[PDB]
Amino acid sequence: SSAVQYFQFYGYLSQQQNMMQDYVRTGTYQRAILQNHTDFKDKIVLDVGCGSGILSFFAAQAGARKIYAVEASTMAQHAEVLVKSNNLTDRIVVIPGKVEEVSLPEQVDIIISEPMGYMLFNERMLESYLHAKKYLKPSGNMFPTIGDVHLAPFTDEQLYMEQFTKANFWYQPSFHGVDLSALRGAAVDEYFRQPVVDTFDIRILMAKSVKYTVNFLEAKEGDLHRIEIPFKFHMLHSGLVHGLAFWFDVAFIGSIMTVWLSTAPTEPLTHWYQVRCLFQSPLFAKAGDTLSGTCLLIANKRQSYDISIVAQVDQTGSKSSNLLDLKNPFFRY
Amino acid sequence: SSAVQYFQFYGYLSQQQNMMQDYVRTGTYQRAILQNHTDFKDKIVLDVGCGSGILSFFAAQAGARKIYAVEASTMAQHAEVLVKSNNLTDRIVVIPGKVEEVSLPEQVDIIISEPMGYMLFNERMLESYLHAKKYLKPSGNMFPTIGDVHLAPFTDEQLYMEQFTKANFWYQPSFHGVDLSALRGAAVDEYFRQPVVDTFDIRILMAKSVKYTVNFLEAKEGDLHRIEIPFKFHMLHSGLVHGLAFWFDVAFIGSIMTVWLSTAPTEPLTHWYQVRCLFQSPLFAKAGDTLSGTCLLIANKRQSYDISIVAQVDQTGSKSSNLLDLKNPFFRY
Ligand SMILES: Nc1ncnc2c1ncn2[C@@H]1O[C@H](CSCCNC(=O)NCc2ccccc2)[C@@H](O)[C@H]1O
Ligand SMILES: Nc1ncnc2c1ncn2[C@@H]1O[C@H](CSCCNC(=O)NCc2ccccc2)[C@@H](O)[C@H]1O
Ligand code: NA
Ligand code: NA
Repeated sequence: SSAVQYFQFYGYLSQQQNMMQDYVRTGTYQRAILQNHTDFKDKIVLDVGCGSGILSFFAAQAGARKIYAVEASTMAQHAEVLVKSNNLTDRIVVIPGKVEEVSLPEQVDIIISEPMGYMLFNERMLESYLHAKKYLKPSGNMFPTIGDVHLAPFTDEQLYMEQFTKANFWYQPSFHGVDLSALRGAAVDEYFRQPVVDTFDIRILMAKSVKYTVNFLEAKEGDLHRIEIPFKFHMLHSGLVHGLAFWFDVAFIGSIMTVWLSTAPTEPLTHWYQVRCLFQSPLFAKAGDTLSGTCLLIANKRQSYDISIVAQVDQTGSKSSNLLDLKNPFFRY
Repeated sequence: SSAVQYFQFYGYLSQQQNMMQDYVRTGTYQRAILQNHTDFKDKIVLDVGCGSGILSFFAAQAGARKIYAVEASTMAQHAEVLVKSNNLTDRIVVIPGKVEEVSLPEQVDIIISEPMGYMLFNERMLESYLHAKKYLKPSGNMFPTIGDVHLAPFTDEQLYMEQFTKANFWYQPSFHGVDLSALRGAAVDEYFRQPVVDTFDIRILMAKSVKYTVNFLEAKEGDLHRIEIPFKFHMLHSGLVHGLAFWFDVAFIGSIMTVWLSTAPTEPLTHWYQVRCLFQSPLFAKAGDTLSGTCLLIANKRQSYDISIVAQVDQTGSKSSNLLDLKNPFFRY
């Protein structure tokens, strides 16, 4: 049912336009494909979830002999219009349907896609990307090739305090003759369980990031159902740790060069922004302390993830945790 | 599946808070119940879709002997907390579940609810409100008692022109080596099929409104599957008619007085705003002409309506039409 809502959403030209207006996303994919044009020239390509078809056009710009553009939403009909209007019906073949269900007439040299969501994994499309390797020749490549999830402890009492302010409605002991205040705790708890999608000043980061790498050439679809990221941070700053900040990079590892698409808060902003998950209660750390714990991502039936975080300051034993739902993010930007 | 998404959405305190922050909505419901307190005192009440429970508290404020508060979402657990904290467990009974499936131990004197969506009918909750009359005594009442949908022709070339501007991305004949322009027509057509939720200056209205009344005491659940609203407008202004504007009123017809909740653009703004549906092409009308046609609402499987509009200027024969999806509104406010 969540899957019906997902494909309906991506069938709108307005949504495809929104994503295509991210100039870092467009420019980095085009650079990755075209700087590596020798990897595409005279090759067979699969574009998984082609949307508008623009990655298939970039593969054609690089001289690919045949591109299969697979799309499950009504967007497949719009991609076919662009293939005809750009005079590329000899080299781009649009296949309507799910990459899990369609028939390709041949194996491919390289798979291209944009399957990344918030915190890399949101919307679970990387599972369809990995599934598509059933069509990849043993010698074949995938663009993107690897994904790096970064997480770092942050300090931000303004974000922490806002969770209480947003619930101010429920604090009212006398609203049209009703005491609402018994729900203040539940309302604040609900806000704390929303991952925060926005950007921030890099100075809120209190330690160098921990990196978790997924190699898309090696990973199996089932690997992404449960993602466990242990961490030990070497604290560089003293203050309250309010939670963990997340971002991701992908690398396109070509024969000619490796091209990175970074969503780090040190890099130009993208439509992925960054994601912050609060602890239920902040932890005091001094520079030189270690903050250890685990971030566990469990895939759910709403095409998203439940996020379990636990952290302790090793030197004091101070600990906190949270359980968040990436289906219900707070868009704070 | 749409129904799962619907009940998940209303289970969040953040959504209930959003609705409860509409001071016209809160104040008008409280006034309707309490000015008519003699209708509630010592009576049995059913609150359909109680959310936070606040209408059940208003019924208790009016001296109701017993209130059954029915709620299908996880909000039922929060309403029960408020009933306990307000010391009303003797008079308010929270029943978790769908009003279509639960067991009430007795018939009720009056049904109260807030079942109204955009354009009155959006989200299809009025069908559950009417269903609940299986529990109403023959002598019983419903608050609200009637609903009036208003529609009027409007002139607004800024809104019409925006539909083209919003698609400017697809006009590009050279975007990273791709001609996008063959999709400009499809993108503009998609924007025209989105009902526009916003408010506007009353001077864009070119005729007195046509009123379509639903009497909730008489209406059957099945009546709302297909709603056909013929119209003939007596044009008061000369210019291009770009579409139809919609709003609604509900009346609470008590023994002591009738209280109105109006979402008209002459009245203080509410969270319902107003809704505008463009024609595919504008119609020139002069003052004294008549604009005739039909607005047809067909309920769909996404808890919303397909909106078919047809209109002609009687004096010229100029005609236009559109088919819109109220599931995909443009929030322009
Ligand atoms: N199992 C599946 N089988 C088939 N289609 C599936 C499956 N899972 C998801 N989908 C579709 O995947 C799309 C993700 S959104 C468009 C991304 N591609 C895009 O913008 N390409 C152009 C571009 C330009 C520049 C830079 C990057 C990308 C949607 O249309 C889904 O309907
Ligand atoms: N078949 C159904 N059975 C049971 N519950 C159902 C069904 N269909 C929908 N629902 C629920 O109905 C609510 C609509 S939103 C809350 C409206 N009530 C509210 O604010 N009351 C307080 C208030 C205060 C002031 C002014 C007006 C109202 C949701 O919680 C749904 O989950
Ligand atoms: Na807590
Ligand atoms: Na048209």
